Formats: sequence, structure tokens, C-alpha cells
Amino acid sequence: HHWGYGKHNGPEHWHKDFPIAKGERQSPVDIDTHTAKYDPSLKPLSVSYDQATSLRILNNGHAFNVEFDDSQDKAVLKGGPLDGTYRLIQFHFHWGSLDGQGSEHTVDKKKYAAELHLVHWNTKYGDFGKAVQQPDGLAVLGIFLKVGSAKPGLQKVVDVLDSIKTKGKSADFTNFDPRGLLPESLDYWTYPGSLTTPPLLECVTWIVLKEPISVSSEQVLKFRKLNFNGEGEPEELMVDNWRPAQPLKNRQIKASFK
Ligand SMILES: NS(=O)(=O)c1ccc2oc(=S)[nH]c2c1
Ligand SMILES: NS(=O)(=O)c1ccc2oc(=S)[nH]c2c1
Ligand SMILES: [Zn+2]
Repeated sequence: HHWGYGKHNGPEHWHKDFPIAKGERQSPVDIDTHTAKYDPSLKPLSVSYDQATSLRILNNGHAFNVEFDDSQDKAVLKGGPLDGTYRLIQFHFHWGSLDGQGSEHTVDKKKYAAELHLVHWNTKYGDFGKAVQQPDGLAVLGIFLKVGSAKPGLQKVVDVLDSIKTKGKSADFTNFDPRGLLPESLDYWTYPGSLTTPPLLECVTWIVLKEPISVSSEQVLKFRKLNFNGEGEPEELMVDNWRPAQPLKNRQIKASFK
């Protein structure tokens, strides 16, 4: 894999190695709030993160992932548009070089400074690798980040970034509670989509929260000090690791609220 976010290997180039990039249910997308329809049949989302077991944080060259123990139902997402139980496996963010860009999904074309993706897989498929091969294999909870007041629950992440500056570095990250990354409201929009990075598999039920969380300028500034490169290689700041909105095609975005 040589894909990335540069001019020579960015989103415009991905289709040559991952043809599904021009598929029928690609993500992210722009959420047109006026066109999204309230669906009375949608259920309240059920986010059960009390028993979450975080293990490690890794810089994988495109973002940093906080990984969880998913060998048991410890942190799960259920309800909403989902049927079944989805286990949290990892979370990561996409962000910009400037506060005015960074999110993958947009709301009425508005771009947020960053976007958090809490990734969950459908337990009926047994493991994550099998789940990504299914249309309903994953449920990703997307949360927008706007720059304003600091998010207390995010500080432990910000403070460990110095230890995983470059690609391939990891650090112990146990006892991190992801509940501190959520906004107050769980109102959301939902639609069928895909992974936003290669392999771009069309296996995701996207659940995007309406309420952004606020993070401080200093917190996001630290995200921008990370590197896409490995140690001992020319420094390339890890910024603008977001894919732009893709064609909605034959899909409807549904709202859980009126
Ligand atoms: N993965 S990809 O985005 O299609 C892509 C784009 C440009 C590339 O140049 C080399 S060399 N490998 C590459 C892979
Ligand atoms: N950016 S994202 O769509 O949330 C996402 C989530 C899980 C993933 O697993 C692989 S592999 N690529 C992924 C992209
Ligand atoms: Zn993501």
C-alpha cells in the first residue's frame, strides 16, 4: 500500500488500486440537513462503554488508532438503525492543517476541524476481518470536533502523542474511557456507506452525531505535530488526512430527530 494524502497518492489516485473508490455507497458524504428525513422508526442509540478496555495507541502512518480489547462484549454499540451488537475495536480521527477543514463528513457543506470515528464490528461475523467483507459488518460512530473550549476527556490522548510521533510507533494506552469523547446529545443521521480509507470497503452503517464536541486550539494543534513518515525519514506533518465528500448516488440519509 502506497496510498496516502499527498498530491501524488491522495484521494484522487486511490481508484487505480481500489476501484471500489468509484462505487455506489462510498463515504464520506455531505449531509444535506434539509433533505435528510426524520425516521420515526429509528431507535435511540445504545452506547455501552462502561466496561471498555483500551490497550494501545498506534501511529499507523495515516492517523493514530486507540485500540481496544474486542475479544468479548465489553464496549458495544446497539440500537439506532442497527440490528445486533457491534463491538468497539478502535477509534481514530481525521483532521486538517487549518481549523476550517479536517472533517470527512460535512453538514450543509460545512467542514469541521476534525472528525472522530469510533469503529465497531458486528459480532455475528466473529472477527473484524470477516466483518469488513459484509454489507452490515461495521458501524462507525462519527463525531465532529469544533475548536473552542478544551475537551477534558481528550487530554490523555493529546498528552501521549509525543511518544508516537512517527509511523509504526505505539505506546501502552490502558484505562482510557472513551465516554469522555461524546457530546451530550446522541441525536444522529445515518446512511449506508464505506471505509473512508483504502480498501474503501462498502461495509459500514454510518451513524454521525448531530452535536459536535468542542476541543481547544492547543489540543488540535498537537494532532498536527504528528508525522506521516517513519523515524529517520523526511518529516511530513500528519495533517489533512481526510477524504472529501463522495457522491450520494442512490442513498437516503435518515435523521433520528425532528
Ligand atoms: N494507492 S494509490 O493511491 O493508488 C497510489 C498512487 C500513487 C502511487 O505511486 C506509487 S509509487 N504507488 C502509488 C499508489
Ligand atoms: N475511516 S473509517 O471509515 O472509520 C475506517 C474504519 C475502520 C477501518 O478499517 C480499515 S482496514 N480501514 C478503516 C477505515
Ligand atoms: Zn476514519
